[PDB]
Formats: sequence, structure tokens, C-alpha cells
Amino acid sequence: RKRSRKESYSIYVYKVLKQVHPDTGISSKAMGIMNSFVNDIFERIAGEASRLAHYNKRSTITSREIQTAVRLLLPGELAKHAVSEGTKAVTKYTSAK
Amino acid sequence: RHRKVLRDNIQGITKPAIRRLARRGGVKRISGLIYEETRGVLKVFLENVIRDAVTYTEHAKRKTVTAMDVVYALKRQGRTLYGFGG
Amino acid sequence: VKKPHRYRPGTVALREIRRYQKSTELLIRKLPFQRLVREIAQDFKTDLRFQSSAVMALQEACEAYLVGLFEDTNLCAIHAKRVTIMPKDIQLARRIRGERA
Amino acid sequence: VGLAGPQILPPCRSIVRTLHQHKLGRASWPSVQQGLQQSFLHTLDSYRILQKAAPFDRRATSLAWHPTHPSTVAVGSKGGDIMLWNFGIKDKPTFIKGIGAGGSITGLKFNPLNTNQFYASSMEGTTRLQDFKGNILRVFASSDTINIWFCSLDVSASSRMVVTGDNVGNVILLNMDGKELWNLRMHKKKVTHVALNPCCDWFLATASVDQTVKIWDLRQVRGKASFLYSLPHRHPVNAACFSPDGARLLTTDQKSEIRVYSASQWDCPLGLIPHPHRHFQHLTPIKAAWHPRYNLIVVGRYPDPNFKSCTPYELRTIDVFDGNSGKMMCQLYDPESSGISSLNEFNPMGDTLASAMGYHILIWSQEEARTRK
DNA sequence: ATCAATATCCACCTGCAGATTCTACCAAAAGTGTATTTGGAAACTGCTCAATCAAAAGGCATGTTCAGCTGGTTCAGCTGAACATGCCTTTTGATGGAGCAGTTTCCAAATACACTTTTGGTAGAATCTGCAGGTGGATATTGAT
DNA sequence: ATCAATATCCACCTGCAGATTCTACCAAAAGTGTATTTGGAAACTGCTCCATCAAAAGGCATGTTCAGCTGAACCAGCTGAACATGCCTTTTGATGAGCAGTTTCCAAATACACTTTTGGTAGAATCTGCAGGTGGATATTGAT
Repeated sequence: RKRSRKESYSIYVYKVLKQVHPDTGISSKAMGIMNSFVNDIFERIAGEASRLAHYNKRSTITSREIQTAVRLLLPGELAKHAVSEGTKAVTKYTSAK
Repeated sequence: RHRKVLRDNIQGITKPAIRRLARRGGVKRISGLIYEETRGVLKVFLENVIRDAVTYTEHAKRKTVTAMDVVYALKRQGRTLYGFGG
Repeated sequence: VKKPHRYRPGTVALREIRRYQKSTELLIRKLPFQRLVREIAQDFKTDLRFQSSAVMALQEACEAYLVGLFEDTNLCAIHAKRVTIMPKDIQLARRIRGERA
Repeated sequence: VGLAGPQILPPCRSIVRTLHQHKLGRASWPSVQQGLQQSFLHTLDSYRILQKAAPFDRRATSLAWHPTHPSTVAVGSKGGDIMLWNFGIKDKPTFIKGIGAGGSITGLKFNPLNTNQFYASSMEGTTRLQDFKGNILRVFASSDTINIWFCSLDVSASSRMVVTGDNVGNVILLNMDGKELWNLRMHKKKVTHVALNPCCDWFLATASVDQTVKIWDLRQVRGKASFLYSLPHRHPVNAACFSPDGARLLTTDQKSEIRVYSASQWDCPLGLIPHPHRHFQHLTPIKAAWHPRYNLIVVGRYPDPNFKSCTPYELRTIDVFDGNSGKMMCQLYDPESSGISSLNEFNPMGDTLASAMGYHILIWSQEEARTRK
């Protein structure tokens, strides 16, 4: 009866997939790939933010730091669009409390 | 009798398999001396990675090498691997 | 028909290129690779065991690495107005990446 | 190690004269038994010519010798299929089938009384007594619930007792007509082998996966591990078999070891015979055996690249060691039989050896005699 | 071999930009004690690993061909290192004089933390359907007379 | 150039291996409220940075000249692809312990508050190795 609990990002990837291509499915291996990919990007960004924080003797990670790290790690137009989405997200979240 | 299959070692990584691998890279024509050198190269790569993996294994007081150890050992060499967790 | 039908040198290699590039299955057999890993691991630490997926992951990593190496090798070869890769090409590529040994 | 091999010679000193020395009364019997042990080893290096072969279906699990007659033997399969076979008869020996899948016979001794009978222990969960014609005479005990079955079995006639082991940790002890006063638990896990001493009647041995082997007193103990002795191990145990004389207990593990325990202070061992008989799932577990009239040991070798071999040549072969010394004296080998000799058993008679390999049964008697007119 | 022209390296000197040493002192280290958390030795258990034998599927070691690739030879350009000359962008070195890096205050914003109450993410039992595989037929790419 | 060979694409058919949908339930996420930081505005200062001038000055722009280099035809030979074969490796299915993975629990390990030193560091006061200078002995180079 003993049973563990392993979390993932699967269900959310499935949601996004159904949003962009309703008549399409995805296999377990690829979902695992996407899971590992998400984990990798998460680790890179958080580590980079940490390094920026530590270099400026600031003890708080904010949206600003994330934005900076994004501009550092990713190239060009991808950065700009993603940054747009992030800013839009913050503007929506901060208003409709 | 002397088989020890061809060396009981890397030489089981047979020639036509290396040929197929070179075919994946778009290559058309291969020299006869390539094979052995490639094998040596392969060994070195494996050696380094396996060493690191075994080291991770040694830290947890296990006798079973898990996939995670291979992933991390590959990540430190700048050859991160996706699709096996992490 | 009298004589066996015979393709010219190079064509079948190209056919192999397209066929293997279109697919994704692993080209090396499991068992020899298992034995190789087991031998090398035995020389560092004794009576180790290996999960199957770890062996699979090593297989994927090795094949991807070799594919990349042959790619750079082929470019170096083309640079010298040849079509035949040779050991010194591989040595050149690995020396440039810094994968010294 | 050494002293015999593919290249090295068996025979030590040429002391045969001692027989007449015994006729004079000077030299003692044990020295003579030593010399004739030597003789048997010498002629055993000419057992090399494999006499006979015999197949049947899926897998071998147990072996047993007809006590009175030399050339007759019984064997038990993975699928409850029993065979009885006699040599020099040519009457196409006798067979009996079972379910074939989950009915693995795991123990088999002949009937000391009615030679056409036999006891058996079965994966079905029924320690039975049954005839070579097929008729089941009597069940003796029962699981009464599947997925819990027996593994070990042995009997004694001088005391008229039967003993059997389970897959969880408990041992049962019956009379030859039922009348069960037992089924107290002895161990924590499966009981791989178990046996009774022949020269006394009333101390017992059992071995288990618990890394422990235990010596009991079946009339005196009743208190659920109010046992007599308990010997520990580093690994599990595949078999614990007594001597015929009763003073030397032999034990054989699953990883890499053989141990000789003595009458004198069961706890400590006399000697360790390191030798690989590594355990594995589909393989039949290996069972050392005594030779009834000497101080020899006979074992099947299953090489291991990780076992620290003293000898540089490691083949798939049958090894023969000395009991009260520690080192080896002979090695039987024959290609066309590169399988792994799971089981090996000598006759009570002394002129024959049987081997049970995967899907194969082998007979190793000598041959190539001279002729009559 | 043998002889002139510059380039490199040894020997000997000398004063100063950088190195080393000597103060004062103040932000870390150590001690002590007490509060908090944790890693590792026992009890279990359910997935997974270790490797044999028999029967069959698929691939590889070998040995026979022969097309075209390598690689050495020779040769017609060509173009890129040496080196002269004259002028000019840079070094150095100084001075001013604005602006920013970095400190110090401080307080209104922000967030960690201790609970309490909802809730959706995930193991596991019932459906399902796209694709692996298989059958069959039509076009494409090689290559010879 | 046109005909056979063979490889490969493409239409059509079927059942099953993952794909997909439906329960319980519990670790996880939101809400109150409070304790506790903490990062940005304001006020100052002195370090460092930026626009100018001037006197060389070593270095850069340009123009010759020719000795070595880069390719381009050509060909011997070699060496490695195509293919056939038999054979040998590899695959795949038969229904035991070992170890990854939990759960307890407490003896050891270590965070946190405060005081007592004390070693590290900025800046003043000496040292000195080595960057410049000078002079002469070979060491390369290159023509003859």
C-alpha cells in the first residue's frame, strides 16, 4: 500500500499542446524530454539570477533580476518576445488582486 | 581454441557499425585505419564519463549505477542529455 | 540477364546515408556495449551493477558524440580537397575542440 | 591449489603395498582408505569418457539415486515431469508428466521400502508420495492456498520421519503415515535445503536464505527457535548436506564459498574451500555432495570473472576436492558438454556419477575395456 | 669553405617605480552557551538485475572483383614578404573640471513565517485509436547496349 | 538516348501498445495575520573619467621588386566500395535474491546570541630588482 509521489510538468505541457494544436497528441518519451528541458532552463536561469544578485550585494531576487538573466542567456528576438510576455503577465497579476 | 570474442572487448564494436555511424554524419568514403582510432577515442570518452558516474554512485553508498549519475556526469562535460530524467 | 546487376561505388553509401538519416533507431547492438561498460567499470570498482536505461543513455551520448565528430572530420577532409577521412583529420578535430586525451 | 589439472598429474605416492601391510597388521586402516582414495582419484581422471546422455523437456531441478541398484536413477524437472532410467536395459525408460508450467518438483528421494515408489516435493504445494506408474498414493501435507509452496525435502527410515521446508520460513515434520506434530517456524525466508543425519537419528539441519544455517533436535526442542545450534554466514546458503559417517557437515553458499563444519564445535569451521557457484534466477542452484565412502567433495564450477581465481585456466567443469585438507585433486571436463553442471551426484555404490545440466543428463562411467574370446 | 653585414646575447652600471616592511586600528574569529535541525544505523517491501539454454532471426567475417581517389610530379602564373621613404596618429605628459561610485540615513514598501482552510495533481482502474506492421500496386533512380 | 532492375513511394487494412479519460485523497497551494527585513529616495564627497594642448616619435601609408607559393593538368597505383556466401553472433522467451527506495528515531552535528580578543588591512615609511643604458663578444644570415 506504500506509495510515493513524483511531480512533473507533464499536465501543463499537455494543456499547452491542446491549445496550440487541438488534434494532436504526444508520446511519453517526448513529454519526458520536455520535462528535462524545463528543468534545465529553470536551473540555468535561477543560477544566473543568483550570481547577479551575489555580485551586486543584494539579497533579493526580483522580477528585474530574472529579466536581466533572460536577456543574457537567450539571443535576440526570442528574448524580446519572452520579455514581452513576462511583462504582460506581471501587469495582469499586479492589477487584478 | 582462441576466440575471446575478437578481443572480449571493444572489438565487438564491429566495423560496419562504425560505417553506419559515419553514414549518419554524411560521410561517403572511409579509410581502413579509421576504425581503430575511433575505438580508442570512444574509450576515452566513455572512461571519463563512467568515472564520474561511478564517483556519484560511490557518494550515495550504492552498488547500482543509476541513470541520473550518467546524466550528471555527462552534464559536467558539456554534453547534457535529455530524455532520461534531469 | 547474364551478369549480376552492380551499382557504381558511392551510390549505395549514399543510399545508406538517406536511409539512416531518415530514421532514429540505435545502430550499435546492446550486448557488446553492455560488456564494454561492464569491463571498464570493473577496472575502477568491483561487482557493480547497471540499470538498463543507464546503458541506453550512454549509448545515445556516445552515438551523438561520434556523429558530431565525424561531421567535423568530414569538413576538415573537404578542406584538404579530399573525400577520404583519415586519422589525422580526426586528430585535428579533437585537438581543436580541446578533447585532447 | 595445483597438484592436478589439464596438464598437472593426479597421482601421489605408490603406497599400494600398504594393502599387504594391512594384511600384516602394522599399518592402520585410515591410511589404507587414504591410499584407495588416491586410487579412485587416479582412475577418476579416466572417467573423462562420457558414457551416456539423456534428454527430456524444460529444466532439471533435482536428482536422486536408486540406493540398491547402481545403474538406476530418478530425476525431477521444472514442470513436475519425473523420469526413471536404468542403464544397460534399453527398455526405453519410464516417464511421467505433470502440469509443465508451475509444478516444479524441487525434492526427490526414493522410497526405502517399495522401490517402485517415490517421495516428491512440488511447487503445487503438495509434499506427495507417488508411484512410477502415475498413481498418487498419498498426499502428506498441503499449502491449501496457492503462491506458498515447498522447496526442501528429506526422509529417514531408521527413525521413520519425513521433513519438508517452505518458501517463507517454516518447516514441517511428519511421520511416514502422517501424524503431524510440527509446523513451527524456523526461519524468516525460503528454506533451500534440509537434511537428517543417518548415523544418529535425532538432530536435524536446515538452511535458508537468511544467511544462517541451523541445527535442531527434533525430539527435545519445541519452543520456536529453542534450537541447538545456529551458524551464520556472509551470504545465503544453497545447500547443507551431512556426511554418511555423520561427523562432517558440508555447506555451500550462493556467492563464492564452501565451508566444512565438524562435529567438534559446530560454530567454528575447519576449512574454507573457495570456489564459484554463483547463484542466478534461471539456473538450478548448485548442491555440493559427499562421496559415500571417502572424504571427497564433488562440485560444479560456474566461472566468475570477479572471483579471485588461483588457477589461470577457468573452464566449465566438475571439480573434485578433498574434505579434510582444503585443496583440489581433480577436474572432469569434456566438450560437447559445455553446459553448466548444476547437479552432480555419485552413486552409493561407488562406480558411477550422474550430472544434471540444463536440459541434459550425463553419465560418466569408465569404458574402453579389453575383451574375451 | 670563406668572407662582410646586421641581429642576438653576454658583461658591467645606476637610479627609481614598484616591493617590502612598520604602525594603528577595527571588522571578522573564537569561545561559551544554548536552541535547532539532521545523517545515519535499524525494519520493511516491491521494482529491477543477473545472466543460462534452446530455437530462431538477422547480421558480420571473409574473400572476390574493379571504379575512381590519393598523391606525387611538373609547370604557368601570381602575389605576398623585404625594405625604402616620408608624414602623421599615437605616447606621454600635463591640467582642468564634471559627473558618478560609493557612503550614510532612513522609512514605506516588501516579504518570511506560523498557522488555517481549500484543491488540483497525481497514483491507479476503465476505455480507445494512431500507428506499427503488413499487403499490394504504381512511380523513381541506376545503369547498360 | 531508351529498356530492364531494383529501390522506394504510396493507397489500403487490422489489432494492439501505449494514449487517453475517470476516481480519492493528500501533499500542496491560497488566505490571515503578524514579524521581520530591505531596497529605493535623499544628502555628500572625493575618486575617477573626459575634453584639450603640445612635443616628439615610433609607427603607419605608400610604392618597388622579386623568390617562393598556389593552384592546375596529368598519371601510377592503391585502396577501399559492391557483392556473395556461409557462418556466427545476436535476439528473445522460459512465470530468485539484491538493492532502490521508504519509515523511525536519537546521538551526534550544527545554527544563533552575545562577549572577548586578535589577525587583516589602509596608509606611512623604507628597500631594492630590474627597466633603462652602455659596450663588446659571438651567431645568423647571406653572397661568393
